[PDB]
Formats: sequence, C-alpha cells, structure tokens
Amino acid sequence: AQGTLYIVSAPSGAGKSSLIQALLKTQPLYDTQVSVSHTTRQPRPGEVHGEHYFFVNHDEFKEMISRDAFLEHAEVFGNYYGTSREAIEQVLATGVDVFLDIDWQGAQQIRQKMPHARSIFILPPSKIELDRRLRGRSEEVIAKRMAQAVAEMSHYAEYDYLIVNDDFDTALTDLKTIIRAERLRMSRQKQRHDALISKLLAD
Amino acid sequence: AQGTLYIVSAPSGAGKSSLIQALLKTQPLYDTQVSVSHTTRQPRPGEVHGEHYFFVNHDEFKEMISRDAFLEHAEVFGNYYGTSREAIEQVLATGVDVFLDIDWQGAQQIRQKMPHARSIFILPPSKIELDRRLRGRGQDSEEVIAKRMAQAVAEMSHYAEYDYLIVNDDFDTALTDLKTIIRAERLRMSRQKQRHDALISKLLA
Amino acid sequence: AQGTLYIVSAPSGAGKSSLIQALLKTQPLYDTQVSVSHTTRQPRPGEVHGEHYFFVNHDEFKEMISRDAFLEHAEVFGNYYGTSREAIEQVLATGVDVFLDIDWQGAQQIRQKMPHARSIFILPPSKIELDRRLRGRGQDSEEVIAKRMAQAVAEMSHYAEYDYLIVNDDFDTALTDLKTIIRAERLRMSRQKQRHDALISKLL
Amino acid sequence: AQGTLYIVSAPSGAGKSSLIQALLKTQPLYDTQVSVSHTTRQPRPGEVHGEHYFFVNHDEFKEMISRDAFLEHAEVFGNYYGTSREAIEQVLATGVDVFLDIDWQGAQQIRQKMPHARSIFILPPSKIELDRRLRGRGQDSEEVIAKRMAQAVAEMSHYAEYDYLIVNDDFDTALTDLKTIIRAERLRMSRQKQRHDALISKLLA
Amino acid sequence: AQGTLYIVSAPSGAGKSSLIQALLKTQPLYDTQVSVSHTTRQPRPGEVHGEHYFFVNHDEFKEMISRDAFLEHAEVFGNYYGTSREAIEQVLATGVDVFLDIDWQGAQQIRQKMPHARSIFILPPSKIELDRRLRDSEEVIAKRMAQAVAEMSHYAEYDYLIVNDDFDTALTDLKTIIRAERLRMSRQKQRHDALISKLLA
Amino acid sequence: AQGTLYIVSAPSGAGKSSLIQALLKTQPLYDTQVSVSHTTRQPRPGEVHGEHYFFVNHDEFKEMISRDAFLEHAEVFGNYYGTSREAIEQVLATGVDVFLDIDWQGAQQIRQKMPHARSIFILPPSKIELDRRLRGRGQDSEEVIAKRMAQAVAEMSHYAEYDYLIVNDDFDTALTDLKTIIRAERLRMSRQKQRHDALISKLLA
Ligand SMILES: Nc1nc2c(ncn2CO[C@@H](CO)COP(=O)(O)O)c(=O)[nH]1
Ligand SMILES: Nc1nc2c(ncn2CO[C@@H](CO)COP(=O)(O)O)c(=O)[nH]1
Ligand SMILES: Nc1nc2c(ncn2CO[C@@H](CO)COP(=O)(O)O)c(=O)[nH]1
Ligand SMILES: Nc1nc2c(ncn2CO[C@@H](CO)COP(=O)(O)O)c(=O)[nH]1
Repeated sequence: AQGTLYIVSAPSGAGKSSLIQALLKTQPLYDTQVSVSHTTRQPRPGEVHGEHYFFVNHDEFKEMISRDAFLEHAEVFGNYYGTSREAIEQVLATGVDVFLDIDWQGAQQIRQKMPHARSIFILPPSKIELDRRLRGRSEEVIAKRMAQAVAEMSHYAEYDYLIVNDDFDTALTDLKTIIRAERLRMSRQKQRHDALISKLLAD
Repeated sequence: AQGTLYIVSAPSGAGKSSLIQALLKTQPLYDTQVSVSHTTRQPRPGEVHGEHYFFVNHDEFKEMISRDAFLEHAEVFGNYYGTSREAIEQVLATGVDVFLDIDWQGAQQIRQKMPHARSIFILPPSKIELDRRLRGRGQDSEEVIAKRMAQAVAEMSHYAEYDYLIVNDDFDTALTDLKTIIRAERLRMSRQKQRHDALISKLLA
Repeated sequence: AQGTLYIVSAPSGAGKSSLIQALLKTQPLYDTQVSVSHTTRQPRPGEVHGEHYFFVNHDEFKEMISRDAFLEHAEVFGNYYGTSREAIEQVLATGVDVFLDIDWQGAQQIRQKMPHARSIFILPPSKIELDRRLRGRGQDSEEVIAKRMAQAVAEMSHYAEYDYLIVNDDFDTALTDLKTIIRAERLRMSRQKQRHDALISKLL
Repeated sequence: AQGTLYIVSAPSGAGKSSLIQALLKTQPLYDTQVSVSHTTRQPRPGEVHGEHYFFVNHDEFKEMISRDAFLEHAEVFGNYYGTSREAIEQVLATGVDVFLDIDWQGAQQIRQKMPHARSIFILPPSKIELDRRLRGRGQDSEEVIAKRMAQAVAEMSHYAEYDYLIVNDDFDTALTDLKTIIRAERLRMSRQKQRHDALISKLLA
Repeated sequence: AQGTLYIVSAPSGAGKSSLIQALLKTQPLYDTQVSVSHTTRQPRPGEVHGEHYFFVNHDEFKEMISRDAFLEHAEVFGNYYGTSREAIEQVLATGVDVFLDIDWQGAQQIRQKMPHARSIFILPPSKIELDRRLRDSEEVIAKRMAQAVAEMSHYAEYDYLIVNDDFDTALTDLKTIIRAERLRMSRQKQRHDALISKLLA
Repeated sequence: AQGTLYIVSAPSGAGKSSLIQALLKTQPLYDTQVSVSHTTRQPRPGEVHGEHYFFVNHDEFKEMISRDAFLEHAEVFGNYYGTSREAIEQVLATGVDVFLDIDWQGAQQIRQKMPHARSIFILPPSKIELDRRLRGRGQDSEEVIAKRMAQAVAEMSHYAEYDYLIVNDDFDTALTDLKTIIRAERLRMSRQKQRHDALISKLLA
C-alpha cells in the first residue's frame, strides 16, 4: 500500500527539526517513520546503526554512487551522506509514511527522481523571531547563519505545502493535518476500506 | 484570493447533511459558506430568503435556465431547484470556501464546468449501520426501506469518482476529517503564498 | 440493536440542565436523543409538540395513567407530566441512547421498571458554589433562597442511589465526564460485538 | 482505598503493547501503574527485579502454586509465569489502577481468581491491516507469516470473553478509547463516593 | 462573589463580534454572561426583555442619561442604546464574568471608573486580510479601512492582544485569557475555601 | 524579547514535580526551559555540569553569596544550593520562559529580588488524596507519614503568597491549567507588542 514520502525543508530556526521529532512521538511505526540516511562518518556516542544512520565504509558508499543507488547524496566536510532509493522505496512499499529532512538542493533531486513525493516547507513567523531563534543561547557568526537562512527560504515556492511556525503546537497540528488529509485521498481510502466498500455495494 | 469549491456527496444515512452543518457552526462567513440554491417553491414557515434558499418566481427561474445561469437544476415534483453558477463563482472570488451538497449526477456536471473543485464522498461505516440509520425513527414499511436502501447503494457506486473519501463511523471523528481536508487545502502553496505575501516579502529582504 | 437509557438527576444548581443540552448539540440524532415527556400544560411561545414535550389534553393523560402507559408521572402545580414507557422503548430499539432528566423519585421508579438503565448524578463543587448558583440573578428574598437550598440538599441525599457521580466544578470538564460515560458504555462488549459484526466475522 | 485491575489482551498486531505504553506516559504513578509478574526464568541484560518481573527460584514459585498464591500462572517453554494475587492486591490496595498485559489463557485464570477485574480486548481494523502490521518490517518467509497470522486468529476467538472491545484503526483514537474506559470507571459511584467523601459530607450538612 | 469585567475592542474585520458569540455558546450563564443593553426601540418578534435588551420608554432612557446612569450610550437612527453601569455592577457581584464590546473611546471611559476591568484587543492577521474581510464602491471601502486603522491605533492601551489569524486558535486564546484569570489567587482562594480549610486544619 | 520567570511551589504530593516535567516535553527550548542551580556537592554518577547543576567549589559559592549573585540559596545538610541571578537573567534575556521549582522560603527570596516573576502554587484535591499520595508505595511507618504530612501542611500555609493556585485533582486538567497560565501570560500586551512588531507596523501604516 504505497505510502507517501514527505520532503521537509526549512531554514535553521523554524523548528523543522523539533516538529518532525514531536510528530513521530505520536505515530506508530506502522504509520509514520523517518527516513534513514547512509553516511561514512564515524557514529557518535549513543548513536546506533539502523536508527540514526546507515553507517557504511567509504568504499561501500562509493560502490553505491556508481550503481545509482542513491536518490541523492553529497560530501559534507569529510564524509558522504545519502538517501538510499531502495531504503525509502522499501518502507513506502509497506504502507508507511516517510519523512525526509533535507535542504533545498537535495529536495530538488528527490522531487525529480520521485514525482509522487509531497514536500513541506516550514518558515519562521517574522525576521525578528528568526533572528532570535538563530541567536539561540559573535555578531559575525550570526550575520552568516542569518544569510544562509535567507538563501534557504528563497526556494520556499518550490514546495507543496507551506507551514508558518509561529506557535509550536499550532505548527505541529498543521503538520499532522497535512498527513491526515493525504491519508484521506481516494486512492488511499479505496485501499484501506476495500472490505467495507465491497460489503456496501453488494447485496 | 481564490477560494476552493467543495462538492460533497453521500448516500442518505451517512451524515452528509449534519456534517456540513456542524462544520459551518465553527467557521466564520469570510472563511466557509454552504452554497444556497434557487427554488420556485413557496418558502415554509421559518425559512428565509438568502439563507435556506433563493426563492424566485417560476418565470424568473426559467429566464435563468435559458441564459445558462445555473450550474445545475432539476424539476422536482412541482418546483424547480438550481445552483446559480454566478452565486458561487463570486463568493469564491472573495477567498471564501464554498460547500456544495449534491447527488453524484450534479457532482459530475459541476466537476465538469469547474475542474478545479474538490469533491468529498461520505460513507456509512457498515451495511448494518447504514440500514439502522436509514430505518430512521423506526416506523416504515419494510417495502419503503428496501427502496431507500437501494437508492443508497446506487449513490455509493460513484464513490470512486471523488477526491476524498470519509467513512462516518463516529460523528466527531468524521467532522474532524472534514475539517482536516479543508485546513490542509488551505495550506497549499498557492494559497499560503497569497495569505503570507507580506511576511515572505520581509523574510527575503 | 438496543441503546442505553440514561437517568440523569441533580439538585437545582449543578448544571444538569445545561450539560444535557450541550451534549446533544454535538451528537447526531441516530446516536443520542433526549427523552420527550408528556404534559397537560399549555405549550409556551416557541415550544413545539414532539420536540420539547408531547402536549396532550387532560383526559388523554388520564386515559394513559389508567392503562399503566407511563413509566413515571406526577402532577406538578396544575398539570401532569409523564414519561411514556412506549416512547422510550421504541427509541432505544433503534440503537439510540436516551437521556432522561428526572428527580430522585422518578429515578427510583424508572430504575425499577427498567433495571438496564444507567443513572448519573451531578453535584455542585461546594456549598458556596451551590449557594451562588442558586441565588441566580441575585434578586430573591433570603427566605426563598433558604427554601431552594433546602430542596437541593434533599435531592442530593439520594446521590448514592446512582451509578455515576459527576462533580460539576468546571463546566467543560463536566461535559467531558458526561461524554466519557457515554462513550465508555458504547465500548462495552455487547455493544461492540454488535457494531463490528462484519469486521469480527472477517477476522475469524 | 481500592483500585481497578485491567486485563488487556490482543492478537499480535493491534497495538496492545504500544497503547499501554502511551497510556502510562500520561499517568502519574499514584493513578496508574503496570502489573508485575513472577517468573522463574533468568533475567535478561538490562532487566531488574521489581520492575519488569519478580524473579524467583523454581522452588519458591512452586511453594506459591501450592498455597494458591497466584491469581493465574502457566509454564511457558521452560519457566513459570504468574500474577501474585497479593503483589497486585497491595498496589490495588493503595488506590492505583493496574494494567495487566496477558494472553487469553492467563486472562481466564485471573478473571477467575479476581472477578472484580475489568478486561479489555484490542482488535486490528481489518484483516489486511492485521496482515500488514504482522508482516512488520517486511522481511520474513511467507511461511512464518502464515503461522503468526494463525496464532492471531486463535487469540481473537476469545474476544467475546472480554468486557470492553477496542478496535485500533487509528492509534490516537484507540488511545483515547482506552483512556476513556479508565476515566469512566473512575466515575463509578463506589469510587466517587470515596474520593469526594469530604465534599459530600459538607453538602449534606 | 466577584467576577471580572472584560472590555473587548477591535477594528471592524477582526471578528471581535463572532468571537464573543462563539465564546458564550460554550459558557453557562452562571459563569460568563454578556452585557444586556438598554434601548428605546420596539422589541422585534421573538425578543424578550431581560435577555436581548432592557426595553425602556424614551423618557425613562432620558431620566437615566441625566443621572449619569449609563456607562455609555448613543442614539442610533431613531432610538437610544445604553450600557447601564448598574446593570453590569450587579452581575459582577454574583461571580459572573461580563464581556463588554465597545470602541476605544468607551473603553477608556470604562477603564477609568470601574474596578476590576481587563481589556482585550483583537487584530487582523495582515492588512490584506483586514482588507479582504472588510470588503462596495472603492470609495466606501477606503473609508471603512481608514476607520479601522484609527481604531487599531489604540491597541497599546489594552491588557491583552489577540491576533485573529485562524478563528479557532483565536477563540482558544480568548478562552485561555478567561480561564487564566480564573486561576488567579484571589479567585481560587474564594472558590476553594472549603478545600483549603480541610487541607490546613 | 524578555521572558517570564515562574516560581512553582507545592507540598510534596501534589505533582509539582511531574507537572513541570510533562510541561517541558511539549515545549521547544527556545520557548521554555528549566532553571539550573549552582551547588557545592560532588556530582553523582551520570550527572553533568551545565545540565543538572552548576557544580562549583565551596569558595566560589561563597564569593557569590557575598556579591548578592544568588536569587536565593540555602545550605542543605553539608552543601550549598543556589539559583544564580545571572544564570536565569541570561536566558530570560533570550525570550525564554523559565520554571523554577522551589520551597516557600526560596520563593519569598526570589520574589523579592525579582518582583516581576510570577508564582504558581499547586495543591492536592483533598486531605485524603494528599495522604494517599504521600503514603506512596504504602510501605512507611505510620510515624514517618505523620511527619511528611506535617511538613506538607506547613508548606501549604504559604499558598496565599502566590499568584496562581492550581488544584491538582486530575493530572491532565492540572497540566492544562499550567499550560494555560503560560499561554495567557504570553498574550499580554507587552509580549504581543514585541512578537508582532512587523505585523502591527504594516497594519498601521
Ligand atoms: N545530501 C545529503 N546531505 C545530508 C544527508 N543527511 C545529512 N546531510 C547533511 O550532512 C550533515 C549536515 O551537514 C548531517 O548532519 P550530522 O553530521 O550532524 O549527522 C543526506 O541524506 N543527503
Ligand atoms: N438536482 C437538484 N436537487 C436539489 C437541489 N436542491 C435541492 N434539491 C432536492 O430537492 C429537495 C431538497 O432536498 C427539495 O427541497 P426541500 O426539501 O426544501 O422541499 C439542487 O440544487 N439540484
Ligand atoms: N416526573 C416528571 N416531572 C417532570 C417532567 N417534566 C417536567 N417535570 C417537572 O416540572 C418541571 C421540572 O421540575 C418542568 O416543567 P417546565 O420546564 O415547563 O417549568 C417529567 O417528564 N416527569
Ligand atoms: N501466563 C503468563 N505468561 C506470561 C507472563 N509474562 C509473559 N508471559 C509469556 O512470556 C512470553 C511472551 O508471551 C515471553 O515473554 P517476552 O519474550 O516478551 O520476554 C505472565 O505474567 N503470565
């Protein structure tokens, strides 16, 4: 029962991170999972293969790049990161919804190799708030992060849904809503309620 | 800017009626509205022009039929009933969402003249429940029931023609599913881009 | 299948009235309805036969008393009020839940004639609040209040006779407790076995 | 001065597990706690006596069987498992509600030595969904599945023996149904009469 | 035995009207009522003295104006409308919360004589939305929009500010302000007198 | 942006602990955080400086006491514990709301150096329930209970000193009351005027 793939993107300081987290805490694994990426970097203390990432050796990662195994990948200051098309494809095949957290670039790539995916973009409520959230806990470092954020936000129009994260809860509800709504699509419902519809039409 | 048009259909005994009602009680007029039909029949005690129907004289109704003013119409045992395409189009123009309650036939026609509209189909949770709900107050000839049940099955055959399917098992849950479809659509990019024009402007500098 | 009959009682000033009202505004007629009583009094402006009451003439009401047609009845300062047993029985038969608002006396009678009914009692959160609520618009003689307060204490004495007890401190919470009692009962095996006949069949 | 004991059972693939978990995350320990069984098997890495199980030696377990100390017990491929009538009686004695996750067999035993317990049965929404959930991660032999599916159908046969039936279609709704059953029971007269002793006193005076 | 008085103001097109309505539909009369105004106009079919309005004769209404009995009043195309200072004062005395819908001017006046008033200001989510909701001749609109901006200038004078983006959320914010106030110590100390007594004994 | 400081106090057995916990699980860090105290005691296994406490040496702690660096402090059987005026002040400066769990004494001190802070007091629903909750697992000498119950009554005497009073009858409702107090405060004009600077600007131009 082909599940849906959600590409979620947002400039640092909108909650993209937290929201997806919160969403999964109220969703059974047979309903919603998060996408798991492949990486060549050493797992940190506490991490675990299969959950956080799919830790593979540098050569394995390359063997894959060659055979077009990744839906998207990129080398980030040292190591490689990638979204195995077979990994996300397998789970979606079991009727599970998958959430993929990526930047606008990877978004475009995935959205290209997979037109059925839905994409959600989260935005901060105002520039002051974006600023405040970014400053988190040098005026020079901030100015850079703020700029990187504006860059990211430029691609907002490329997405399917737009969530403005003013108040966290409301935002988490908007997210939950997008999911639920999609699950109410005819293709999906026709599948889920096969038995019921059969009975109803048959005398 | 442009609001969405929702075509809602369901066999008698699924709540199509009640659900739309309940939905509007929690929605301001600048957000959501039920469509209002044009009729030639005399208003009953308590009704009011503009709310329940658009009461017009037999000739006015005909003048409209001619100028293709109706999105759909039909003569039911005596009088004429119609959904003015103007009356809708205009309100969609003010950014309001419009709910149109119609049978599968009219659904197809509208879905034809306005291929932007979204359509929702409501279904009963089981045959026993559909039956129970249909039997209503519980005082009808086994003969009348058998007919209504048949008319319902006919209606349900077209379920696959719709965009969304809601299974009305528990009323509340169903009213939430409905509310959800609406809210979700309002989160579409085209819509959000419009609503938050000012914000996005500021953000991009 | 067979719906449940809820006998709801409470001393004036706990919200028994409002709560049942609020409950029905969020419930379709094929799941929960309120019980409609018979009365001989003239309908007031706005009322309507079939919804608020079953307005019958003084003689019709008596013809019924004789044939043990009422589940309970009583003559209140002038007119007669009654709960047609044929009426509540026909409705429960369609799987609808019926709410009957009555005093402790009528409660006992119905609970007698229909041991399958569930009963809920609503109480005020404190004596001060009961008092406050009773004083209503704050325009009554200290004498009238003292009487109403007494009538209330009388009523509350029978609380232990009921199945569920709801303490109406905050309205919403109370309306949720009510809703909860209903929903829970609907989750009983007998009920669920019926509702999901088809599903269980397929599963086994 | 008296809590309720909830026997919860369900075929693998309905969420019985998850639901009880979720329920406890929103319930203080003086309100709701889980049951703790007695077992003779060696504790696994990470387990701890008093929380997961009450690890006792093979002879201790037998000494109890004799003195009718268990509400129910059974020997499962090697070791003994049991629900101490007293261990529970203690907690229940502090006004805490206890949730006992067991199979239909154990259910019958407990339901026998404590006919004051309430029982809840959780069911999957359809056979396709039960199947889908059972297939889990999706990496098993069509042979293993066919077995687990059969074990599930067996389990579901005893559904009618229970007090409440929850159909786990949508997780949240199910978790609410569960929460509801609890809350409702807590509204019973015997319970409320206790909790609001002081208030009722004042009111009748 | 003391309720709060809520002064609610907002520029036309924020929902001030609808929100207060919606609030009362989920609130019992012994908790939160709305202010009943005095009027000289004839009651319409279905209305009733005491509930919708306080129907008084033209002279009675004047007798009051003179003795500064009204908190505010105005003559609208024919009749007089007023909010009796004594009518509110009586209901707050029964522990009921009262909602007063008024313009910024009347707000200032009430905010000056009456002990215990909280004020809430509702605002539209954006200018486009305010415009959309307001929308007639381009001439009439331009006027209503201007009257709105005037009104909004006094937002800072209020205690709470609600931004009505999505109706529901707004109705929740409103409900929240109320509930929160009811959790104030003075209030709670009263409501739970009996409980606290028992606890400390 | 300037955040609010919440002083939360309650007699043992009202849930003060649990409630604050539950509150933070549904609140992002850029909105709500908990207060980190300074202490002179040795960190236990698993603890970490910056998260659980601010572990400082006995002399450092004294150097602070002198310069009125603490909002409140007290020496508990051996070591010193304190709430740094600057630790809180810093975060509050980033627009985050801070929750401080303390006894009535420390409450008074903080409320005195920061008269802007809001204070919330949680109470048990009745004496029986307070008792029941205090008795905990139910394994304490009638002597130990009588003491804890007395310490609780002492604590509750200062309830009137607080801003908000929450009666923890049912956990959920209580957690909602708490959440409500927070939300409401965030709707204060000073706060809203800040958060919606941009919007108000546009609206008035
Ligand atoms: N292109 C691409 N980049 C990724 C992917 N996953 C993570 N990244 C980005 O790389 C790092 C952040 O720069 C990942 O974060 P970290 O190093 O904290 O685990 C991925 O799947 N594809
Ligand atoms: N085909 C068609 N039937 C309608 C329309 N409106 C109403 N009907 C069906 O007619 C019945 C209403 O359910 C007649 O109206 P009433 O029940 O108010 O007398 C319409 O717009 N098109
Ligand atoms: N026993 C009994 N008393 C009723 C019934 N209905 C109303 N009463 C009692 O009288 C009143 C409530 O005390 C209702 O009359 P009213 O609401 O018209 O004032 C009823 O159905 N049975
Ligand atoms: N009769 C009985 N069986 C139990 C009890 N607890 C567990 N079982 C059965 O144990 C098997 C699971 O069905 C093995 O447990 P697990 O593999 O989850 O550790 C108990 O308390 N009583």
